[PDB]
Amino acid sequence: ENIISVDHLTYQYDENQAPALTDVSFTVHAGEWLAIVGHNGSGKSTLAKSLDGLLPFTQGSVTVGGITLTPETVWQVREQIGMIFQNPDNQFVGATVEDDVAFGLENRQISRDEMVPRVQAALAQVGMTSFAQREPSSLSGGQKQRVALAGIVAIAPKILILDEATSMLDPQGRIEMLAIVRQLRQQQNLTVISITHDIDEAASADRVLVIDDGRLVDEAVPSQIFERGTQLVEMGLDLPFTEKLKAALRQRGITPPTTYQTAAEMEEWLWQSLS
Amino acid sequence: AIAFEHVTYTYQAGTPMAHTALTDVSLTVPDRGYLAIIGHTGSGKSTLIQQLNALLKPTSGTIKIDEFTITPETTNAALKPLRQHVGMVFQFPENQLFEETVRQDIAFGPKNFGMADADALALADEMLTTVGLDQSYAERSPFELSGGQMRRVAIAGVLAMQPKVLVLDEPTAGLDPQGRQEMMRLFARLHQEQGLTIVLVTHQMEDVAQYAEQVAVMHEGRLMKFGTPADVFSNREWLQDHQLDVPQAAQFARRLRDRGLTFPKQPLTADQLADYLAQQWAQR
Amino acid sequence: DTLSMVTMGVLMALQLVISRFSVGNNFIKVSFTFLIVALIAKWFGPWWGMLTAAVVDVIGTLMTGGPFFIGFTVSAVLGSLIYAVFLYRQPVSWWRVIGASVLIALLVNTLLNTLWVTIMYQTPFWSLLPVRALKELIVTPVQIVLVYLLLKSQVIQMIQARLN
Amino acid sequence: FGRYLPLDSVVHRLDPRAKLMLSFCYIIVVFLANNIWSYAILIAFTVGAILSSKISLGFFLKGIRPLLWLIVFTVVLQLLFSINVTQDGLINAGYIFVRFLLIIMMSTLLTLSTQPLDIATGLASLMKPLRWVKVPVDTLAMMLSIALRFVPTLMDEATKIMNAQRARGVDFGEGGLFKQAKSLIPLMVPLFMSAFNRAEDLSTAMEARGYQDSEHRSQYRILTWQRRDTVTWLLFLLGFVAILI
Repeated sequence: ENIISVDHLTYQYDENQAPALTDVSFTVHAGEWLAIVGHNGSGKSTLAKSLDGLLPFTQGSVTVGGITLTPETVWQVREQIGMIFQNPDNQFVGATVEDDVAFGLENRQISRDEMVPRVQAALAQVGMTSFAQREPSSLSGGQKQRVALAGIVAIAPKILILDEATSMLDPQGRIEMLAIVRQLRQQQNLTVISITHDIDEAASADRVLVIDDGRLVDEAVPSQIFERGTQLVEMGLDLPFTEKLKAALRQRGITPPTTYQTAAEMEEWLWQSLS
Repeated sequence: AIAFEHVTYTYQAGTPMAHTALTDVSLTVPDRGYLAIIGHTGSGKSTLIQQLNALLKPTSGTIKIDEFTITPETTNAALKPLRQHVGMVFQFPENQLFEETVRQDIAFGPKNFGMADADALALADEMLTTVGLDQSYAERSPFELSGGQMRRVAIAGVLAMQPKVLVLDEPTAGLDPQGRQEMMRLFARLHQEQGLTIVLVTHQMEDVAQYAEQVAVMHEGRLMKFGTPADVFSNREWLQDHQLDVPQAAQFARRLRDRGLTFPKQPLTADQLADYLAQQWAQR
Repeated sequence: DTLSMVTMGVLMALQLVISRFSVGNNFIKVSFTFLIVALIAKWFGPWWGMLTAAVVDVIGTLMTGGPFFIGFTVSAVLGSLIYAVFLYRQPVSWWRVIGASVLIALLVNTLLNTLWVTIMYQTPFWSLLPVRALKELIVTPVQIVLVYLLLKSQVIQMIQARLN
Repeated sequence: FGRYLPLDSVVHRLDPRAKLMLSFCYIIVVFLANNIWSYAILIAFTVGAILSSKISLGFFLKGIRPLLWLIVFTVVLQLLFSINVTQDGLINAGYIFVRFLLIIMMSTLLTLSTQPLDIATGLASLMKPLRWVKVPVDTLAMMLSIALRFVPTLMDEATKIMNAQRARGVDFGEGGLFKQAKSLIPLMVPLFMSAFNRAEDLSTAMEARGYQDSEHRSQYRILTWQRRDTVTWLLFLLGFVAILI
């Protein structure tokens, strides 16, 4: 569980270097798939970092598991939050996969045996056992991401933060990664915050926070968010296909339902209106 | 035009640490064409594309691009002009900026093919706009910029070379939905005006349906199926086998077919689908 | 630290790459590794300078194919040392750089000389002394200019800020 | 990293940190050897080593290439100047030429018979007692580790930058020496930035994973001394006691 209260950030001179956040307040409950979406240059990127020690904000509060975000205590906060970053080429350390997945376990002064089956049982989850030997440059990126995930499953946290991760992957990279963030929740019951512009990701979330120019501007169930039509793209998401189709029907004189409609639901609407 | 004639490439000579990335490839893109190249990673997409400006020469076969002709025995020195006739925009092309101002960085390419210093500059100014920037950006350092702002500056610098062929390797990779859309439209504009021909490598099927004139499907160093997008997207299970799929609209349209709706051509875009739905609505 | 710690490691990786390379004609072609040694000294040295210098010279020689000799890694250490004293926490200067490179060149050629004249190979000292002093007296004005252009480039400055 | 450490299963090829000390001690035996019968030994074990290591043909010859420089310059200058050549002087070449090979072929062997990652894992051991002289070994072990995992990526990156610049003019290795250098800028200036950007991204991520100090943590990478670690060191030492004798 997190609580973020009256949060603001500016860096340097004199309003711009990083995207400013201003008076952001929101809360997340244990088990929640929260999506945070925004246009380019809003603080959604920055919101991700502030939840960890990265970024020293001088206004507002971040609390994670009772512990309140602060210096001399970031580490205890950081220890319940695993963070997959955007750009998988980086964020590695480790000549091989094992080494990496064990990097986290190392810092906790974990030693010897206990690491061996742990890192085994971590790669088993992200389906990467076969790749345990390989060097980072040797593999896809949608795979590099999974071994970052394995590296946080190893330390086995409460909260998994996804700062724009799918964002640099081919479609399979995307599809495969998401699926096992999903099946991860099925077992370990974890809290997933994800900063995004991926529809599928937001589509599989529980709530969506919408960040406009530095501020928390909207907050809803995602089937409700998607009713923003073409208006989606600027807001920071692409369009579901039914929403594209609706937009196209309107251009051609047909006015379709305003509420969201799944592909099944739209099918049935179409059929019934043409039967 | 571009014509591939029985082109095959193998890396590393006849020294059996040798691998062929391209085997007997033969294709033809017409003047003012829009080739989308499409297939799994390491299927020879990147190899085909590096052919086009002779960063690679074919191991066998001939390449013919307008006045240019490329054979195994073609000389590097004799091919310099091919690199201004064909503009290559690399994946994440932001990594090649280096000059101390963006004006100077755009101007670089022209300067490299001769071109008076003062004139190269003026052109960069012209180029800064087409790519979407205020002249405020001209005298800034490239490193003062958004990753997406750099992306335009880089692109600008290729466009500044005035190519006839524009090769784009995943031009919108790692960009926001808007950034994607703007970029793609920008090329389309450049294609309709200007009369360019565009070779596009993507994993983005929606894009192929929307902008492509012809699609090349590469499976494992081999190219199978040269067709209009309808031709390629005609068999879903065939495409599935080769680690690809049909556009979103095409899948949806199937479910409509299950309900008894029938269409003329198979819809590949929502506009196309809308068109047919609208026409049926008109009877009803 | 960490960012400083990581960046230095990246530079060390960078140093190994440039060491695989050379510009020239026949078998008179020089590596640009001296650039990275100067960079690190200027941003970090001489304590970290000498340390990293030692590690790179050793991990490096060992990975290429060359013969391990503790004096070369000594020789490497002085370079990062001379650079840092001249170039560390000081404004870049033509003389600053010039004096650093020259003090190094006379130990890139004297100190380095004896190291193979010693017991590694028999090779006669006062007879190789010319050829080195010949060779490494013409690379010098290149090294001077290059180090200067590197440290006063807008790139390095850009980063230098980001590290502070 | 330098397509070197070729996987030969058959060759005894183990216990790295033995070989580092072994390759570092091997030089001191050379000039400890003065006599002539002594030289037989220094070839005996050195042949034994080379042979047993199943590493073949001109690999060792390709090691000699960059030092031909000296090898000719030396032996010639020792033939003349000892311009009259003594009967003894030709004898000296039999030392130096042989001596030159012994140095070159030994150090070549080490590089060819060890993975750099294993070399790195190995050095970290044989520096660990420098902590008692206040040398930050573990952080240095980390710096190098970082250094070794970036080498291939910076390499992959260096080629992509080169290609991209090539794709817009710029002739790498063409038409001069100043011009040839001047063109390195479009490679170098970008590469640096890529590196420093990569640095920053990696450091933060390292922090996001728990980190704070080089020390006060574990080693997942473990070195096991084995049977050969012991004997392929006696076999050296029976050779060494002979050099005394």
